[PDB]
Amino acid sequence: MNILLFGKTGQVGWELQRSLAPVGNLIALDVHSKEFCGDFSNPKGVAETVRKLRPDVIVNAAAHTAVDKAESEPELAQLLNATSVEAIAKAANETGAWVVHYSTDYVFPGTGDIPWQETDATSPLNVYGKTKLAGEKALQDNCPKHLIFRTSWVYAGKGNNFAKTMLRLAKERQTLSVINDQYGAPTGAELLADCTAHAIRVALNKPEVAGLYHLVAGGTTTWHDYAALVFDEARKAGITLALTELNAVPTSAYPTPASRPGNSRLNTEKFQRNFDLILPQWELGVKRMLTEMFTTTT
Amino acid sequence: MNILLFGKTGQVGWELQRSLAPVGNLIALDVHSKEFCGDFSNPKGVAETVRKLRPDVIVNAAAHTAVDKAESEPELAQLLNATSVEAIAKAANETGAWVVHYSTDYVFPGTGDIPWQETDATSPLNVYGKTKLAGEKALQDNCPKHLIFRTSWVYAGKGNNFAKTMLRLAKERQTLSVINDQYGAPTGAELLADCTAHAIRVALNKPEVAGLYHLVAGGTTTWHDYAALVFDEARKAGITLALTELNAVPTSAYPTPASRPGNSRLNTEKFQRNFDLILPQWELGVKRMLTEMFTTTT
Ligand SMILES: [Mg+2]
Repeated sequence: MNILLFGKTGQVGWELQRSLAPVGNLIALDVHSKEFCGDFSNPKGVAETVRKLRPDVIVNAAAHTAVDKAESEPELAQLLNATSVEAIAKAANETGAWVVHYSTDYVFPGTGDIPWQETDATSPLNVYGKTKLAGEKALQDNCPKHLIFRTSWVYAGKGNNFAKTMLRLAKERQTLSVINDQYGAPTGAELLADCTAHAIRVALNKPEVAGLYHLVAGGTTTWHDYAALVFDEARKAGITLALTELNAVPTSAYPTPASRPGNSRLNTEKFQRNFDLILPQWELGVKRMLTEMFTTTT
Repeated sequence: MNILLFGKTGQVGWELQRSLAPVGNLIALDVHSKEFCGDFSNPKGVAETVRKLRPDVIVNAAAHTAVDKAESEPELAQLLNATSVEAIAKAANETGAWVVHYSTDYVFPGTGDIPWQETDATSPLNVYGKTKLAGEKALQDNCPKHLIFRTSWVYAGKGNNFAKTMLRLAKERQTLSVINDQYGAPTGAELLADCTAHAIRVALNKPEVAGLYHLVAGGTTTWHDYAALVFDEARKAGITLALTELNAVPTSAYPTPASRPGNSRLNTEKFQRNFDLILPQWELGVKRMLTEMFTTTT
């Protein structure tokens, strides 16, 4: 089988370059692909690239992911999260290709306690969540062979992440201010990429599994408890932290243009039973990525 | 499904901790496991641990892997590569568990040009290759639900590897001496771990796939051409190298106690058709691990 991956240098993309490699012949693109077009600002471009290669499977890990930035540029966000997705869907549905696509919990509003299911209604609180919804509906309406994985709080050890940004603060600052009222499960690019690889191989043999899935590491936490785990782990690894007091705070006190939900929790029972896969507790992934970060030599 | 992984902190083990995580409930052990025994010097210990947990799948990534050291300590090598493998096989075959086990091209002699198949005769040139053979025969004779993956020239980005060791030399030294007559395909722990995850899920639904497989990245190279690629890549990343002349050399000129083969090439058609998987060219894996090594920030 031939597989076409867009967004190869993103967090999830970099891990997909790895996970998809034994699944089939991988062509990995991004915006700077010279010999092929991987720029989602050119929907007809990405559409065309899809016709030029005829993949059995298209994995889209490209997206406009700057939530706040999206509010100011909802046209550019629409083009990346919706238009190009529709374009690639229509083109995919020509050869009967599968399309794997990543989406978000920002598709939902906010109601603490309750984890959202795929059978829940959607009302996006911000542009990013809105344009992503438009993309999944566009995929849903143009291509029956689809897998939509809604995820949240994504991190990877390659490049910038919450842990890193927070660790930079804990090295240089004395006291820190971090939210304790937004709830979710940090989900590793490792987990996303590997689940994707298994899900593809199920799908090719059981097309009935097509549809919408919630896909996140198990458990639930807040940015504050997430950060306390990062600091705890960094202390156990011999990283000294200027930080001596960790303070919890409400969301509102500090500006974010785009409304971020307080309840990002997702129920993932659907994914678990249809692919026969396990979704490990969120900490495992984060601890592993922290160990990799702290065990660098040269 | 429950999965039991021994050797979790080795090169392949560390990647298996990741790849096996969504496949089933993972219990990952190594020698220093306190609350469970993962020490292959205690064959009855590892046997017992296997009875205590009753896994559906046992993945053994533990082994005595110091080739030269093995010659001097063939008793310790025998205990780790053979005895404990037999012990875990017998214990596995009690509950009908699968056993995944890693082996080596050191099982074969040396005859340039020709890639070895699973239907080839074996005559191990050294103790490591000899004790590993004894382990695969012991697994083969005690446990019908087995997957043996013979691999070679294994590297990972976590911890020490050929690339790293060679890069350390190219930073500090002016001229280098490296073999150009031993042939094989460097195989990433990423590839081994991911193929293992897919192979397990095939095996559980088609037990007919049980058996011996050759499993290595595609293509073929020598340590010299491997090193020239590492240096080439390091030059393209802005790593300055004291090195200005790269010289090829025969194996013999410099001591290795244990005989290393000149022909480590392996034919992997068997694995490819039975699992419906791709085994990408060796360079891809190495370039990726080099990029990860060179793109470290803090
Ligand atoms: Mg990795």
